[PDB]
Amino acid sequence: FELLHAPATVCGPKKSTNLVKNKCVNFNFNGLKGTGVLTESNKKFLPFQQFGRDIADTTDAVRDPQTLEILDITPCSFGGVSVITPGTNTSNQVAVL
Amino acid sequence: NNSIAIPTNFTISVTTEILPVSMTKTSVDCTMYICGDSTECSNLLLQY
Ligand SMILES: *[C@@H]1O[C@H](CO)[C@@H](O[C@@H]2O[C@H](CO)[C@@H](O)[C@H](O)[C@H]2NC(C)=O)[C@H](O)[C@H]1NC(C)=O
Ligand SMILES: *[C@@H]1O[C@H](CO)[C@@H](O)[C@H](O)[C@H]1NC(C)=O
Repeated sequence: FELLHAPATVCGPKKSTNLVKNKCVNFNFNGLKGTGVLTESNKKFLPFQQFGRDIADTTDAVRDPQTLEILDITPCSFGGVSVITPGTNTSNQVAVL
Repeated sequence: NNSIAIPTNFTISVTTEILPVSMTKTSVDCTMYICGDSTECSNLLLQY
């Protein structure tokens, strides 16, 4: 069998859930597992094309196996956290950036 | 032995010198770069 993702005729016995968009979810599209926000995508996929990759060879667009709908995958929001403190001697109050 | 060149006029010349003073401040997220969303990869990276 050929494991590189493509229109997959053969799949295991997995019960599909409903497709939920615009929320940070774990997702499993035909064995492709990830975490992100799925949103409607304007990318136009050729029939043999089942997913899209970015410059890091990371899947950034996917095609829904049921509805054949193109979905952009965006990483769930993340960032750094900085703590502004006057100093424990001065006070225990802090601010969070 | 006895010849000197003396300026009889002048030019007010304005030139430019261009100096970089700062570069872009960049931050890198350890886990998100090495293990983007794989929790197992994050757990493995914890040992390093
Ligand atoms: C010193 O140089 C300046 C130019 O840098 C001379 O002024 C020029 O004189 C000519 C002829 O009189 C004019 O056609 C130009 O328009 C002048 N230029 C400016 C900017 O004024 C000046 O005459 C020179 N002085 C001496 C004593 O040679
Ligand atoms: C003057 O200059 C000439 C040639 O540049 C040189 O031969 C001579 O020695 C100089 N004068 C003196 C006193 O040295």
